[PDB]
Amino acid sequence: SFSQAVSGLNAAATNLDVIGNNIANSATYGFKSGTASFADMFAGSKVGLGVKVAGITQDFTDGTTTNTGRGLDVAISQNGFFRLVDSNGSVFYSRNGQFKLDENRNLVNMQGMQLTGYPATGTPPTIQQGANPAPITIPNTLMAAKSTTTA
Amino acid sequence: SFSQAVSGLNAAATNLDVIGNNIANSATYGFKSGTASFADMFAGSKVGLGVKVAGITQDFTDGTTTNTGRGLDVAISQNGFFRLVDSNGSVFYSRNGQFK
Amino acid sequence: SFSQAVSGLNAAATNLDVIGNNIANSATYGFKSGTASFADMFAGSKVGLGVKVAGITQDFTDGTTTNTGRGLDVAISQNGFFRLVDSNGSVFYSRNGQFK
Amino acid sequence: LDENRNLVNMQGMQLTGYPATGTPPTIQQGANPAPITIPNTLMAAKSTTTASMQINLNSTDPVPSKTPFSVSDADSYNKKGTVTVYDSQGNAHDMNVYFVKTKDNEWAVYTHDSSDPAATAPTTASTTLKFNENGILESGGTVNITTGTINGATAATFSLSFLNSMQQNTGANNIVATNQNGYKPGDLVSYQINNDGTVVGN
Amino acid sequence: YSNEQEQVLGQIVLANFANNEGLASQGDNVWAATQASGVALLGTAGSGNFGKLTNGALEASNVDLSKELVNMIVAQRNYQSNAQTIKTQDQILNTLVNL
Amino acid sequence: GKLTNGALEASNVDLSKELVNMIVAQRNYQSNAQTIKTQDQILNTLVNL
Amino acid sequence: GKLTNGALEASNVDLSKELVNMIVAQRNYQSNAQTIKTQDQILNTLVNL
Repeated sequence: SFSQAVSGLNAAATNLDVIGNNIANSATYGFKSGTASFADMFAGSKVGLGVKVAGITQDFTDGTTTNTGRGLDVAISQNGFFRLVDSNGSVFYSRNGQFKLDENRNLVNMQGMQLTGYPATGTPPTIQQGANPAPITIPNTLMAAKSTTTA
Repeated sequence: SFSQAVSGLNAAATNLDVIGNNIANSATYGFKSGTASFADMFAGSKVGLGVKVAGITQDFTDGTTTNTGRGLDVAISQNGFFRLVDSNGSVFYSRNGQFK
Repeated sequence: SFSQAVSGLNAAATNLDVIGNNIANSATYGFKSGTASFADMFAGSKVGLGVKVAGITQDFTDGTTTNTGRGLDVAISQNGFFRLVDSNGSVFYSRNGQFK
Repeated sequence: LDENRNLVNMQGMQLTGYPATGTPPTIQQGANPAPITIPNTLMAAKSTTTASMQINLNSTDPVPSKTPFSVSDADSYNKKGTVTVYDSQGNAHDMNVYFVKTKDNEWAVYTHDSSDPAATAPTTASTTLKFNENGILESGGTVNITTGTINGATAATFSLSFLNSMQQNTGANNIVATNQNGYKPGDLVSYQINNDGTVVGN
Repeated sequence: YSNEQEQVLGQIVLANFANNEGLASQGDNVWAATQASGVALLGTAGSGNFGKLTNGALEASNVDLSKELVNMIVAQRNYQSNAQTIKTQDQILNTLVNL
Repeated sequence: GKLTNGALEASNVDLSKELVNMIVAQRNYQSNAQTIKTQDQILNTLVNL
Repeated sequence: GKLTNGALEASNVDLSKELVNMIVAQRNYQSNAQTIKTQDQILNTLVNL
């Protein structure tokens, strides 16, 4: 007859776990605190059989912007995320602004994700919004000389 | 269990330690301030696992060029590093402009 | 939490820094007075979040015109800037007239 | 929200509510309740049909010296304004309405199309407004004004109302009330629920 | 460059989903799309429902220490409160088995 | 960059900035400890029970 | 590697990491004590019939 009683402990532990997770990840810039969501159960006849967990919901509301300087860091103030790719080619989403250039000269975060964007093609170079996203790189090569045509 | 908390506790200590060093390193000539960056974890379930330090990051802005008046003293102005080698022969790069 | 208070702390420290820099630069021959400008934050809620630094604004009033007697030196009377190019490239703009 | 933009609780149980129908959609109190959805489809252009504008007039304004009506002459008329109206394709048509005084307490109104230079500048008076002794208008406020056709877009016809007009000396002419019932096509931005229970989307 | 010329190498693409709360965090502070979340719905940071960015700025952790500390005390008491039910169920069954 | 002669780099740290980060990190530390206090407390009640 | 005169190497122990590990170890030690008590009572009933 412990089924309803023990179910509360698991929910209480899970609720305590989420609270611990939120405070453990303090000061993390790309962090989004979650929240517990419970649900009762009734399978018999007018006797509560315990509790359930419906999943943790994060708080998507934006935080406070901070001025850290640099140039490889951007912030988002409302709806909109970033799109990132890995070595295999999977698509990941995050709101971390921390970026760096590796020896391959790619826009990469601290973990190894390649920032993606619309490639700039054409002469003169321009950004087309109808192209498939491509990793954004900064080559060391110099641009070729331009023949004057319009003055 | 402790996993949701103790790791963060450790993280907290690191967040303090990186500050203390900066407090101690407030008199060195070639120092660069450092902070920490963290990241959460997720198991198969949708419950967090804690937090681990993603890594120590360092700032690379330029400090004030204090004038001392010694002949063999030089200070960089933008992106750049002096290059040094040891007795063994390893390569190192720095910005401390103290020479003898 | 601390966000509002620490943001105000940082803004006040920045303004004090600007004032100190203005005091220090009271002798350079091409300086322009700098001032700070701030703004507050407001998220989806109704309570305030703190203050940023909207930016640093330079003053572009023309100062006095000292007469030193040298020949290789000039001073601009109104809008206009000397255009200079160092070493590799880049086009910098200045107003100081001390010419080597 | 669900995968297909449906309001739903945490357990996958679809929410219910009042179905919304009409142009513009409204709430039917007697209609059969149906699941509430928030589609992201964009609304098309809405044609301009009803417009209103109230203008305050001055009783000590002298008659213009240059009697013939001119569009590029300042004193040829008294008041000029920009009336923003939209066609069936959402294009912005700004109408230049000109006020000119011919005799005591009588005004002649002109209509001009600014977004379409191909239109002819107005020279003859469109309609006449006659204010009574006390300055309260009695009739003649409904005038039909048509837009110009550009880039294969059908002309827009709307009825302009000069209702609730006064003539007492207010010093100088000023604009306080201007509105149109036609708006350009737009896209969904954000949605919220009011305390009355309806769902309103920006 | 040194030739007084401006060039573009790309733009930052933004993806807003038709349904939030469907992004399962994986590994580091990143989120992976799946069903019950919609398509990526790429776009630019200028127009659409995608907001403006700000270079040289970073978002905070959007957490409140005061809210978590007080919820910590409430969570502990609830966790101890259920333990009383187990203890009561233990004693109530011990008397029956031993008659 | 240019190499100024007779000059040395600064410490690149401004004490006013870390003197408050230290305080907020501390308060975070006792918050954690209260968690871990609660974790010890919780486990304590269950084990003695 | 290189050496350095007039200096010594520390003990490379952090009390921050040990204290939290000591708490965890104690509970683990407390916990297993329950199993002995549980196994003791579960056998006491059987012998007493």
